[PDB]
Amino acid sequence: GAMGSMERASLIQKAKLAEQAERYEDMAAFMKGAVEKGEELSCEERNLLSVAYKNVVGGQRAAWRVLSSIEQKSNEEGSEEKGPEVREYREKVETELQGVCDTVLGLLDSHLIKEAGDAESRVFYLKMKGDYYRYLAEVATGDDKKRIIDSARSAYQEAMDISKKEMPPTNPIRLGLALNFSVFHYEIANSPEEAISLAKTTFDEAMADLHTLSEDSYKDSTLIMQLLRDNLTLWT
Amino acid sequence: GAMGSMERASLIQKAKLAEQAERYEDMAAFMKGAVEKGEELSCEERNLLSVAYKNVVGGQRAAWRVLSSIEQKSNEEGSEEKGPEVREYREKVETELQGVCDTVLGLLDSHLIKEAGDAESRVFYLKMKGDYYRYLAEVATGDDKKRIIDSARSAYQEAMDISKKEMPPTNPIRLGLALNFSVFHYEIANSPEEAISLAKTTFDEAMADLHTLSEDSYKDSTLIMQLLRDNLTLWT
Amino acid sequence: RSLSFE
Amino acid sequence: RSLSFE
Ligand SMILES: [Mg+2]
Ligand SMILES: [Mg+2]
Ligand SMILES: [Mg+2]
Ligand SMILES: [Mg+2]
Ligand SMILES: [Mg+2]
Ligand SMILES: [Mg+2]
Repeated sequence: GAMGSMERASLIQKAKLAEQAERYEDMAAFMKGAVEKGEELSCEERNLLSVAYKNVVGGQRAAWRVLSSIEQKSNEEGSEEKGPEVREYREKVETELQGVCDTVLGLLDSHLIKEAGDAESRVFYLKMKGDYYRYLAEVATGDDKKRIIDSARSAYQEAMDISKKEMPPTNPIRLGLALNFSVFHYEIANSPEEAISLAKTTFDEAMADLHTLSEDSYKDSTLIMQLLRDNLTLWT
Repeated sequence: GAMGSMERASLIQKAKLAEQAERYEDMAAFMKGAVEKGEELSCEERNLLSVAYKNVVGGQRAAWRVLSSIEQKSNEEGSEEKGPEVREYREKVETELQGVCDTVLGLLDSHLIKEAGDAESRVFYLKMKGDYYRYLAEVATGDDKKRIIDSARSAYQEAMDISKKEMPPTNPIRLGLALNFSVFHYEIANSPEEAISLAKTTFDEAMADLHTLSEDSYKDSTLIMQLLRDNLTLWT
Repeated sequence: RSLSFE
Repeated sequence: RSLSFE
C-alpha cells in the first residue's frame, strides 16, 4: 500500500486537511491507509472514512447517470448512430465506480466489521456495506443484479436489527440507516410501499423520543428526520 | 500515450461527454490524446483543451490556497507545532499542480505553437502559455520565481502584440488575454498600476467597437468586459 | 431524486 | 479575488 510508510496519526491529520481542501480522492486514500494499519477506528475516524468515499463515489454516480441518460437517448427511435463511444465511456466510468465500491467493501470485510463489537461501530459498518452494495446495484444489469441487491438488503437488515435492539430511535446513525434502507426499497428493490412504511415509522418513533435529547442532539436528529419527511413528500 | 490507440474523432467526442459529466481529468486526458495525434486543433477543439485543463488546475489551485493558508497560520506567533504533515501535503498538491502546468506547456511547445499560423490560434496558445506560467508563478518561491514570471510576461506580451495587430478590440480571445495579463500584473508582477491601466484601456477600446457587432457577438464581448469592470472595482 | 444520508 | 477569463 502506498500509505504503508506513513504514521496512522499523520494519515488521519492529512485526511482532515484533504477534506478542507475538497480533495476527496486524497482523503479516501489517506483513510484507506489508516484502516490498513489494522487498528479499529474511532467514531470521528469512521465519519472521515465515510465522507471521503461518499464524495468520491458521489461524483462517479453523478457522471454515470449523465452518461447513461445520453446512452439511453442514443437508443431511442429516430436517434442517429454515433458509434461505440458513449457506451465505452459509460463503461469506463462504471468500471471505476465498481472498483471504488469493491475497495470499500474489501475494507469492511478485511477486517473492520469482524472487529466491530460495539453497536455504534457494527451498525455504522453494516450500513456502509448496504450502501456500497446499493451503489453497485444502481449500475448492475447482468446475472448478479439479484445477488447484489440481496447483499445490500442482507447488510441493511442486520444493521437494522442491531440498531433497533441497541440504539435509541433518534440516534443519528440509526436514523441514517433507516433513511438509506428506505431509499433502497424505493429506488432499488421496487418496493415503494415498504419504503414509505419504513420512513413513516422511523420518523414517528424518532419524534416521540426527541423530548429526551439535549438541544445539540435535538438539532442533529431533526436534521436527518427532515430528509425522511422530504422523501415521503416526494414519494406520496 | 494511453490514448494512442483511440481515434482522434473519438477522443474529441469523449472529451465533450466528459465535460457534460463534469469529469475534467478525463476530459484533459482525452484532449491531450487528441493533441498528440499531431494535427492542428480547430477553434472548438482549442476551447475544449482550455476548459479541461482550466478545471483540473482550478481545483488544484483552490486546494493549494486552502493548504498554504493553514501552513501560514501554523507559522504564526503562538501556534502549536503539529509536525511536518501540513507542509508535506501542501507540497504534494503543489507538485501535482506543477506537473499539470508542465504537461500543458509541453503540449504548447510540442508542437501546437510552432504550427499555429493564424492569429486566432497563435494568440490562443500564447495566452495559454502565459496562463500556465502564471499558475506556476502563484506557487513559485525559489531560484526560478523570477524566470517563471518573465516566461509568463514574455508569452503574454507576444500574444498582445499579435492581438493588437490582427484582431478587433472586442474579439473574445483578445479580451480574455488582456484580462488575464492584467491579473498577471496585479497578482504576480506587483504592478497594480499597470494592471489598472491595461484593464481600463482594454475596456474603453472594446466599448467603442461594440457598434460593429451582431447581437450574439455583442453578448459574448460584453460578458468579458464585465470581468474587466469587476476587477477595476476591486482594484480601485 | 430520493435523498440519502448526507 | 481577481477574476480571470472564464
Ligand atoms: Mg472490537
Ligand atoms: Mg445503547
Ligand atoms: Mg417493519
Ligand atoms: Mg498552421
Ligand atoms: Mg483579423
Ligand atoms: Mg500599454
